[PDB]
Amino acid sequence: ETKCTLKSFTVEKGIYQTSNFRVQPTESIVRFPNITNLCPFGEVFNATRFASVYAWNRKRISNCVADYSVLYNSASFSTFKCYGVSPTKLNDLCFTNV
Amino acid sequence: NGLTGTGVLTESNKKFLPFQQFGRDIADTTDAVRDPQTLEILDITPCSFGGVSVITPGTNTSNQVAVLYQDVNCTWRVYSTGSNVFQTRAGCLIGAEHVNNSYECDIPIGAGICASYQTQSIIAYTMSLGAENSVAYSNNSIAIPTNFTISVTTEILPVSMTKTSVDCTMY
Amino acid sequence: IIAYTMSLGAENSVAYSNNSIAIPTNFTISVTTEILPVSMTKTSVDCTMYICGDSTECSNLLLQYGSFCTQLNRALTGIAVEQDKNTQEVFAQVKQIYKTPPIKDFGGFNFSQILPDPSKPSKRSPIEDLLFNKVTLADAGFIKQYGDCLGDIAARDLICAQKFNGLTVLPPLLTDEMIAQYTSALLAGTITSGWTFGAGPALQIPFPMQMAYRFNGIGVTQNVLYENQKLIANQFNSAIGKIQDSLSSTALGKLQDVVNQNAQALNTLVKQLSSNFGAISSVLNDILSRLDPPEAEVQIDRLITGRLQSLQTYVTQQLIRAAEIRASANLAATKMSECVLGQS
Amino acid sequence: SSTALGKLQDVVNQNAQALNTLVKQLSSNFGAISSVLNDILSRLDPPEAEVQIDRLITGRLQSLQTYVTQQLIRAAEIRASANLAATKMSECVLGQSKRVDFCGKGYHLMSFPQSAPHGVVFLHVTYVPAQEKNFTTAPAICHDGKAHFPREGVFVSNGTHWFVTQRNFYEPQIITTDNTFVSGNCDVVIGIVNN
Amino acid sequence: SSTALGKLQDVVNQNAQALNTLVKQLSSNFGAISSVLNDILSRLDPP
Ligand SMILES: *[C@@H]1O[C@H](CO)[C@@H](O[C@@H]2O[C@H](CO)[C@@H](O)[C@H](O)[C@H]2NC(C)=O)[C@H](O)[C@H]1NC(C)=O
Ligand SMILES: *[C@@H]1O[C@H](CO)[C@@H](O[C@@H]2O[C@H](CO)[C@@H](O)[C@H](O)[C@H]2NC(C)=O)[C@H](O)[C@H]1NC(C)=O
Ligand SMILES: *[C@@H]1O[C@H](CO)[C@@H](O[C@@H]2O[C@H](CO)[C@@H](O)[C@H](O)[C@H]2NC(C)=O)[C@H](O)[C@H]1NC(C)=O
Ligand SMILES: *[C@@H]1O[C@H](CO)[C@@H](O[C@@H]2O[C@H](CO)[C@@H](O)[C@H](O)[C@H]2NC(C)=O)[C@H](O)[C@H]1NC(C)=O
Ligand SMILES: *[C@@H]1O[C@H](CO)[C@@H](O[C@@H]2O[C@H](CO)[C@@H](O)[C@H](O)[C@H]2NC(C)=O)[C@H](O)[C@H]1NC(C)=O
Ligand SMILES: *[C@@H]1O[C@H](CO)[C@@H](O[C@@H]2O[C@H](CO)[C@@H](O)[C@H](O)[C@H]2NC(C)=O)[C@H](O)[C@H]1NC(C)=O
Ligand SMILES: *[C@@H]1O[C@H](CO)[C@@H](O[C@@H]2O[C@H](CO)[C@@H](O)[C@H](O)[C@H]2NC(C)=O)[C@H](O)[C@H]1NC(C)=O
Ligand SMILES: *[C@@H]1O[C@H](CO)[C@@H](O[C@@H]2O[C@H](CO)[C@@H](O)[C@H](O)[C@H]2NC(C)=O)[C@H](O)[C@H]1NC(C)=O
Ligand SMILES: *[C@@H]1O[C@H](CO)[C@@H](O[C@@H]2O[C@H](CO)[C@@H](O)[C@H](O)[C@H]2NC(C)=O)[C@H](O)[C@H]1NC(C)=O
Ligand SMILES: *[C@@H]1O[C@H](CO)[C@@H](O)[C@H](O)[C@H]1NC(C)=O
Ligand SMILES: *[C@@H]1O[C@H](CO)[C@@H](O)[C@H](O)[C@H]1NC(C)=O
Ligand SMILES: *[C@@H]1O[C@H](CO)[C@@H](O)[C@H](O)[C@H]1NC(C)=O
Ligand SMILES: *[C@@H]1O[C@H](CO)[C@@H](O)[C@H](O)[C@H]1NC(C)=O
Repeated sequence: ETKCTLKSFTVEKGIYQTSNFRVQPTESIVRFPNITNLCPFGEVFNATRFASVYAWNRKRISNCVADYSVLYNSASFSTFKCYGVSPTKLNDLCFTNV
Repeated sequence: NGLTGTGVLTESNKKFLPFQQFGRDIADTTDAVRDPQTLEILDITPCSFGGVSVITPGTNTSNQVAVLYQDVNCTWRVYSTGSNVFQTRAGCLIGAEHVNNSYECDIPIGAGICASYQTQSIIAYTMSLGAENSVAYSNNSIAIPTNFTISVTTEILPVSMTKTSVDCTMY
Repeated sequence: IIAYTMSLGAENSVAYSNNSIAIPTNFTISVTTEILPVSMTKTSVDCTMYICGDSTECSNLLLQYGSFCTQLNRALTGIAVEQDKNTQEVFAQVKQIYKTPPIKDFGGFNFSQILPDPSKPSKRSPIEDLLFNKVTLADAGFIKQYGDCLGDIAARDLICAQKFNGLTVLPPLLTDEMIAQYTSALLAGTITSGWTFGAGPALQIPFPMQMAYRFNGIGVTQNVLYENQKLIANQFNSAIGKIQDSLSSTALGKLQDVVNQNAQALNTLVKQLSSNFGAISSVLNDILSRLDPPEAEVQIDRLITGRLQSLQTYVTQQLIRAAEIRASANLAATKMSECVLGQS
Repeated sequence: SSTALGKLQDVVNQNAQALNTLVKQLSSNFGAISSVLNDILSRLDPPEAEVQIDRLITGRLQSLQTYVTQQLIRAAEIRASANLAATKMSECVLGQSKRVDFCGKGYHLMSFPQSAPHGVVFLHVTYVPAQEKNFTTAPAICHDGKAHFPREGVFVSNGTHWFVTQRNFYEPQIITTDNTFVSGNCDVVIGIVNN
Repeated sequence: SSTALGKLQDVVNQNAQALNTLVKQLSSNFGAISSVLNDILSRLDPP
């Protein structure tokens, strides 16, 4: 460590500070709430009749599981853009006010 | 709940209001969390802690070293245990043999303790302040010199350093 | 609340004439104190632990700024060894540990409040003990174990908050008992040998005769001392009693300001970890989760730059303060050689 | 000629190390895609190469700033050292100093300067007493109900006879009325002796 | 009364020059589109 922080192969007599004492993690744990149902993917994206834009609808999404892979064989999109978050971390987070 | 991290989880005494899930310290790092299944509060403490120093007699003489763990008290969070474990008010020193003598400081460990490459091995000792002396003081005794010596000593003092200039655009 | 013009001092007039002189007929022996800072706290910083923590992505991103951390630590180690050099120039002037004999016959002068107390664990003097309790440090020892602050004891104890972020305080080379031994040797030499132990071998001389030499040095004949010896001894003893009194009563502000400044600097470093520096958050774990590598790297870069400049500011101000303490320690060494080892 | 001037070599070493550290710090990306301006300016067009060049400019500017600040601090220290050297030149070389340990250990006699690379060396010639000897002493001498004090010396006794000598060199002499002066009678001085 | 106190005038000169340099350094873009906050805040929206 000292040879490498000195950028030399020779060390001269003395005492040298090295990095703090590190401990490596042994396990990995995940703790999500107890949720069983799946989110209403088929009554939001598969509705029969939508609303016009001047009186737009607003549905409340409560305690459910967000599995958006179930849509992979039912509908294509052609516009899908996220803003506060990357699309590769959608099934690894919990969302508050949906 | 999506918040990732690393550390040690322990049972807590903090008590959250029902609308709270995370707890933050002054540096704004998350240090407490409510478990989403058991609803119990946990403290999150970091994992790395404690300074480390390495004492070498120079690698042009030997690759023996001693290691000072400045936050350990052995009577462990160490890389190795070997032999010659010696406790100091500066930490736990591993790899150096404790002796009872006292010399001038060679490599200062700290808190009054020095180390040196003697007999080869590495030894650790308490530094000596100097030779002890006593003056034959009485209320009617004086000491007068009868000879002298002419002494010549050197004293070195820096007076200048190198004058440099820099071209921003070129650098 | 009142506002006024400050006064410069009491007005006085000298009765000057072309054939008038004023001659003293008595004297007073005065004892005064002078306080001088000699060292400050030696600190060290782990860049990786301060800037990144246990983040491996941040630590890999930081490898473009390793020269800056080697530079910071070089500066801090320079300061750290300079502190020990300071203490050595001030206190280690003589390398013979003189003891004072059990012959406490010093012509009537009483040196009991400044001479070592063998009834203590240390061998400090009553005066040194009174001084030791008027300066409150922040580190009672230098071994704070991991298990000792594990839980919420961290971030409620400022020292564990500093330690979990890579900020270490190293212990001084000379313990307080060694410094007390040095001052004890200086006192013993100066009261049993006068000013001769600073120029070569210590040559004993009765105290009364040394005081007569020192009276000669200021332009007063020796018979003035020898004929007023009891009065002079009593005045000296009373003045020393006045010192202890005043102290034990009520300060060492110039020595407490150093401790306060170092502690405040470290704590300011710790609180500056709550700045966004123009990023979306100040926590690496909120960025690394909810953002993917290539577009989290911009935020982590902002945080890295901010925290690096924080460390740089700290090190610069520490260098400036160390220069000032160096000047103070040089003055103290000069005063030790010229006022204690001689007569000025 | 045997075997050093460490305090004068440290200055050279520090300045050289500072300049070389400046040179190696040109290999930092500072958060850009590369540390070479020619890899950015080729493979990238002006408006979107300007962001990278801005990152590099900021980094290198702060590198220069750090260098200049540390140079200023070091120059202050060298200034203090040079002021001390000028004081020593005027007070130890151009005169004789009474300040203890200012111009060497002992009693200062004289000093000689020698020039060295980036510094000065002083050779301090001092006087060190040696071969001391024990004597009995007294503050005053009582002769005719009068107390006699030495003029510029101290009263010593070889065991049987009393002499007056100078304090820094043993040179005993007979106590006369030209060595001493009278003040008062023999009732106030504490350790007065008869002679 | 004839003809100086250069060492005392250099202090005044240095302090004045430092303050004036601070004032002129308000004309730097630092890599932005302009050095005026009112040209940025007008023609550009918050985020
Ligand atoms: C979440 O589910 C777990 C089981 O999967 C529940 O844990 C039970 O808790 C009760 C306490 O009232 C225990 O008696 C059971 O033994 C637990 N079950 C298991 C398998 O450990 C938990 O209660 C659920 N969450 C909530 C809020 O009810
Ligand atoms: C290492 O731990 C020991 C004890 O756990 C610390 O010292 C105790 O100190 C008290 C005085 O304060 C003594 O009366 C006890 O006999 C000591 N016990 C032991 C086992 O040492 C010690 O301070 C710690 N290390 C350091 C250097 O601080
Ligand atoms: C001055 O006289 C004293 C008195 O005898 C001498 O000092 C003692 O020397 C012995 C042996 O070295 C020690 O054990 C004592 O501790 C000393 N101090 C006392 C007895 O108080 C001393 O050697 C004489 N000095 C010279 C220069 O002759
Ligand atoms: C004072 O000390 C000097 C030594 O510094 C003595 O001179 C030495 O005497 C010895 C023996 O006679 C010789 O071997 C040396 O050559 C002499 N030294 C020099 C430099 O000449 C001198 O005798 C001492 N004087 C007294 C009175 O003791
Ligand atoms: C020395 O003599 C002078 C001359 O009388 C004294 O000083 C004057 O004192 C009066 C009253 O205190 C003042 O009003 C005058 O202004 C003083 N100065 C003069 C008259 O020039 C002084 O008190 C004497 N000093 C001592 C020690 O006795
Ligand atoms: C010189 O001043 C001292 C005081 O410092 C005088 O001694 C005091 O005398 C008074 C009255 O006799 C006593 O109450 C005090 O106790 C004495 N002080 C001490 C410390 O003993 C002394 O008389 C003065 N001398 C002259 C010639 O005026
Ligand atoms: C020197 O002064 C001290 C006072 O500080 C004297 O010590 C006191 O002595 C008395 C008598 O034994 C005790 O009752 C006190 O408890 C001591 N300590 C105090 C008052 O703090 C000492 O006796 C003096 N030395 C000489 C030789 O007279
Ligand atoms: C103290 O010194 C005196 C010198 O004045 C010694 O006395 C003389 O010694 C010499 C030689 O022994 C004799 O010739 C003289 O007659 C002595 N007397 C005088 C008046 O000169 C004396 O011996 C010394 N004492 C000691 C103890 O050394
Ligand atoms: C020094 O000499 C004087 C005078 O020669 C000695 O004086 C005697 O002192 C006592 C006590 O005061 C008187 O009772 C005598 O009458 C004095 N005699 C004379 C002749 O004055 C004095 O004792 C001597 N000191 C020593 C230590 O011997
Ligand atoms: C809705 O789902 C039905 C199948 O249940 C499917 O036939 C229909 O095409 C879907 N319409 C939309 C807009 O998804
Ligand atoms: C250390 O090694 C170098 C090269 O091998 C050599 O020149 C040098 O003299 C060695 N050190 C000592 C103290 O001999
Ligand atoms: C070293 O000092 C200790 C202190 O108790 C003593 O017990 C021992 O005999 C001495 N010699 C050794 C152990 O080398
Ligand atoms: C010196 O002390 C002795 C005790 O041994 C005493 O008899 C004598 O009177 C004292 N003399 C002086 C001058 O203090």
